[PDB]
Amino acid sequence: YLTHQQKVLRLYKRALRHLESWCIHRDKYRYFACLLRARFDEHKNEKDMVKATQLLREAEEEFWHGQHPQPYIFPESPGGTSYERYECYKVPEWCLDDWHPSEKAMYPDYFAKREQWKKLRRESWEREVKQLQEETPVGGPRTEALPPARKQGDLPPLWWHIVTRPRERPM
Amino acid sequence: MLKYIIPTIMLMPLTWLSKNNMIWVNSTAHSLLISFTSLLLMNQFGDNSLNFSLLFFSDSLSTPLLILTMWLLPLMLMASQHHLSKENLTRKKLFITMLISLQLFLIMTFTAMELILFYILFEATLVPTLIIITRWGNQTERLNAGLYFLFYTLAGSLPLLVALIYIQNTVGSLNFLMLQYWVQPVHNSWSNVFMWLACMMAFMVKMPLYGLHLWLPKAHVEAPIAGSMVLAAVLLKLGGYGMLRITLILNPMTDFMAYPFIMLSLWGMIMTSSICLRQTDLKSLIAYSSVSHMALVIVAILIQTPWSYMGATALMIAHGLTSSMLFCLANSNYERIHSRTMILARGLQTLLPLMATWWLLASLTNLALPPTINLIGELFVVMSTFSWSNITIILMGVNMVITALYSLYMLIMTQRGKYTYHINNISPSFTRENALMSLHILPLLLLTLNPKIILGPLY
Amino acid sequence: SFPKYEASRLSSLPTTLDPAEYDISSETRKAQAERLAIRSRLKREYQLQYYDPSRRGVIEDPALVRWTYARSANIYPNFRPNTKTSLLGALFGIGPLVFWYYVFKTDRDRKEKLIQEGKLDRTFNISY
Amino acid sequence: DSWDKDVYPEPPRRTPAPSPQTSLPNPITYLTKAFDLLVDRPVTLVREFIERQHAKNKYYYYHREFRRVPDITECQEKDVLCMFEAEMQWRRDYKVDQEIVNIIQERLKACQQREGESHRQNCAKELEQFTQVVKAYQDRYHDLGAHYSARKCLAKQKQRMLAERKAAKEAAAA
Amino acid sequence: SDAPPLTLEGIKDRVLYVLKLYDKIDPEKLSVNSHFMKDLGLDSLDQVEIIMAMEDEFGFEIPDIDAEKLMCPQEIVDYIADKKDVYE
Amino acid sequence: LLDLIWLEAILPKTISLAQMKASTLVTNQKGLIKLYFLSFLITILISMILFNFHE
Amino acid sequence: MNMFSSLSLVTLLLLTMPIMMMSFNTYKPSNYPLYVKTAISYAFITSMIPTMMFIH
Amino acid sequence: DKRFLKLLRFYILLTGIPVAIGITLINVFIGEAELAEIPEGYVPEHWEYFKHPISRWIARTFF
Amino acid sequence: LRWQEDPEPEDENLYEKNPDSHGYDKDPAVDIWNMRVVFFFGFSIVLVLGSTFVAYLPDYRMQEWARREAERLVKYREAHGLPIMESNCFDPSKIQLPE
Ligand SMILES: [Zn+2]
Repeated sequence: YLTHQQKVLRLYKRALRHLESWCIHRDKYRYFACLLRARFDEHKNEKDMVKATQLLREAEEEFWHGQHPQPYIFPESPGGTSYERYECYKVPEWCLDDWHPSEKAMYPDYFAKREQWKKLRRESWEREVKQLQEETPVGGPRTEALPPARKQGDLPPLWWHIVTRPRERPM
Repeated sequence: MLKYIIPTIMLMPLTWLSKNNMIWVNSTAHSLLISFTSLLLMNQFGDNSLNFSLLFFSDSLSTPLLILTMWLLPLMLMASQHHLSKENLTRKKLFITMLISLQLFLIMTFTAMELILFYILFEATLVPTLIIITRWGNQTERLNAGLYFLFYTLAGSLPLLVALIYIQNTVGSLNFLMLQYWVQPVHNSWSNVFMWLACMMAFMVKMPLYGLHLWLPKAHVEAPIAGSMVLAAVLLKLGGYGMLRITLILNPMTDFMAYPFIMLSLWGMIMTSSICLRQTDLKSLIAYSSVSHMALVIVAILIQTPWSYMGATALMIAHGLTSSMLFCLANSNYERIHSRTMILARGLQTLLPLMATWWLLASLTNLALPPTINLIGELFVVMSTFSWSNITIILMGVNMVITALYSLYMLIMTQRGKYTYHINNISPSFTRENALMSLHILPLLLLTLNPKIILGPLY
Repeated sequence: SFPKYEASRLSSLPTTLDPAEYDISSETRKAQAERLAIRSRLKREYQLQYYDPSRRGVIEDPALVRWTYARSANIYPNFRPNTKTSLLGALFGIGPLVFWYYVFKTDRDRKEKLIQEGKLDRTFNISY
Repeated sequence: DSWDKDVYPEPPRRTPAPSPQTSLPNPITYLTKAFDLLVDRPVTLVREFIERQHAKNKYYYYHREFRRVPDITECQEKDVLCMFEAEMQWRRDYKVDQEIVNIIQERLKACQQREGESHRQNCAKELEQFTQVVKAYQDRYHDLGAHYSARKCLAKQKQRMLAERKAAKEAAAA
Repeated sequence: SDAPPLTLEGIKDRVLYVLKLYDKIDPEKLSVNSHFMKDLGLDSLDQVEIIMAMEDEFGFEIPDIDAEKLMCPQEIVDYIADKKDVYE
Repeated sequence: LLDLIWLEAILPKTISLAQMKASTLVTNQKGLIKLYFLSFLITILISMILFNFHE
Repeated sequence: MNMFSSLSLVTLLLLTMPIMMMSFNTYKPSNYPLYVKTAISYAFITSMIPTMMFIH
Repeated sequence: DKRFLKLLRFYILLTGIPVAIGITLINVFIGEAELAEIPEGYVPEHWEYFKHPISRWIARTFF
Repeated sequence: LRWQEDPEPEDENLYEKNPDSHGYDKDPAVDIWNMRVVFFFGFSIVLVLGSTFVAYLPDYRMQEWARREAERLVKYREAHGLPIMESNCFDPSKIQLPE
């Protein structure tokens, strides 16, 4: 979940982004950008949590009433005009295992070095499993954060599919 | 028909006497020569049909069905090579024998001149089909599927046996040629109402008709690949062939007895097409699409117009090659991911480029994209049903909209999108699979150039 | 001033306007922390197979199998012929069939009557 | 030459002569010459070469003729041998009449395109011949059903003759 | 897409260039490791505006889960490098 | 509602259920000679009193 | 008419030529985008000859 | 995928080209027949009521 | 355990032992010959030659004859002033109405 601090910062980022859409021009955005900041300062250091949550609750409703119906969205952000555009070009690395030997003859250096990564992953798997069994509580993990490599020569647990992922512009 | 019956029988000695490593090659090579020689049945005349002997005759209706029937035996043997690779030698040869037997009973059924002979062979197809479903299925539901496929057919078939024998005692013969000249109008009475039901219920359980179709989503889904192909390609068309023949001696009673079945079929298209939009199993989606397509055949046959009979014949041939193609495509995924759920493997166009072209072509023919013979057959039925009643255009039109939805929903869900990350055994497509699909679509697209050879006797 | 938001089955209540989010008590904290435990526990079981270098196949998901089973094979054994099902099963199954029968019977009777009287135009109708 | 003119009539052509009233050259006139030299002439040479080979190995094919046999009206009930030949003859005549409706329809479709904006008045004769042949075809072949036969066509004719005969009785009633 | 590829030095220069143009940051003590909270006397509201100026610089959003976890210009440089496949 | 519940419950299931019930009655027999032969007597009487098979 | 008819069909058949050559692979890649453009460009001039005959 | 398309192309053209070449020659150096009235007292065979040579060959040999 | 049963045999990948596999069989010799029979009879014979045979069928169901016959009758009918098509298919000189 989100503490009271986070729920206020997130409301602050959204308000400026939707405020930017209404203003369009850069000079006019700066004007109301400062006024919006001021309203967040005069209550910056309120002490009563109940009043603090009251202000946040009554600010969201104002935000909802005044939100732009069609806010600006970055091209590659969720809902943008370029979101997931290149998911059709992202092929996983295991697809190269099935290449015909004739094809691999055209990339000897690449497939001479690809085998080194495969050997590295294969040798380091057994240790990674141990690093998690001993460092995890009796029942099971209570969070999704993995532990780093606590020794030299050992790679972080669960690194293959976060390191070898397809590039954001595969082609 | 001895030039086709006897060679089919010789496929049995060939399979058993061949080497251990050449059963699939000898069976597939000679099953393609029998298919090649089946084109000689195309010697049809505008006035008269071919009447080889007292037993067997072939006309413009049975000829295309024979050619399709003799063209699936090679394809069924190609599709079955993989999932029977680690199988005992003798059981593989018994499996091939069952398919050969099924063809033999099928090329004698479509040519039997005497209706009771047509009945014996029409029923003989249950035995090999039942054994294929129950012995070489993969799931637990294959045993419960055979009973449904067996007792639904027999429930309506036995009443047909009594009705046929009654007709011979009255008329004096069952030879189909004689019944063209000795047929008499059916007087309207409670006795003739039940002779109409008995003479037509056996065939309407095999189409299948909506309401009586519960056996099909089980048998097609739970059968092996070869069983599904013949079940949906040639065995659903025994009902169509029978009705096109038995309706000769049921006039004029068919003019008012057809109402309950037309409404079931017209309203069954929409119910079954809608069911496809919410199917989690990919092989079950294809099965429910056969019930929706075969409901147009039922309406075309029951209204008895020259256009409808032409449309029904084309639809049966077109649906035979399209349903079979879809079953093979789905099985290709099954042999890799070992599951039938449609949402398990996605984004297969980025992993199997050329296999996504077959999916597109199969889907386009399914939704009747012109000028494919699917559209020609489906179009002729709508033209005839419009003259029957202008209001049927609403129901036919809505079924076209829903048909495109599930045809493309199947394509988008499985081929497009993002691939499943954890599935890393999707190997490149084999030459067997690519050739297997190419022997479905190519004949299906070549028939558009000369459609008259699949348009039936009324052409 | 600010009209109240009225949700629907096609327009869910925004999380920022949800009263249940602001009322944070100890019991919810343990619940929210407990849900993250199952989610984190499930993730590790999936990850110990996803990252396995010798694994080549499909990681069977029991959650998916239960979904398909509940939709196909678990319907009838958990069905009872009560009033809600019998009425729904009648007006959805038999209702439409009866409605369409009279729509076609009435239309064909009217058309047949005209043709006998010769007052239905079929001047160029030779295709049927 | 390749088709009898009587069955497929063609009104005489009337091509207006060019009457230029400008100095600018007509591009079509140059293209017409450039097309004849580059396209028409080389095509003709090939056709002449092929047609010479045909004349060396000429052979003929004939048009089958069917002599008349007794129709269904002369056949005893339940006599398969006599009905069979009477039925086959009827089916051969059904096809011929279908092509007649095509030939007349082709005339009506050719006239409309040929006459341009004046088709409404200049194709009156073609339209009338189409409205009569269609009526004749409809009477003898409409509503028989998918299982049409000589017996049902005869059954339809006799019913109509009864209505026509019964029309006289109530028509010559005064 | 015909655009020039990014570089670690190029990313770092642009990250600092924006900070040098923030009034509440004195350029004299601005360094690639200057903590925004503990080494520059800035609060979270200002830190949010920093991210809102970085994403408008490179034209890609930073989710609020990760935006509120970067507390130094070098970290922002690493974040962009990870999300753009910049390696040398 | 239709394909998985009612169409199954108005033909396959109900017909199948009746045959299961009819099989239990015919087969659930105590095996006693005294009670099988007492049934022969009832058949002979009914055949003569009701159905008059003896004339 | 010998020209109006011929040039009217060649316009349609010309557009289908790149499709046919890309099925039997009787061509070369890396120039196909420039191959399709030329076919459309040449199809435009051939279609004006029938159009001029209509205006005249 | 490329290999399969090469095989499909090869085998279709393996007998496709001779058929195209064969059909072209038959239409050039043999050609079709000419419709003529039946000579009096002459009974044509069943394969002399067809125009194209290949149609006549099919009727004579198989049908 | 409840019985002695073999473990599930992991699916065999046909490309590991033969990257040139056509997918028909594990034996390279049999596999190549299986592809040639299917591709030759399937495509080079049944389809290519089957299409040619169908293309040149001898006047399927006498449709070219019917058109040719109708030309003769229309020429005769209009030349002699008779109706192009009659509304009675059978000569009424040989019909006896019920009463
Ligand atoms: Zn498998």
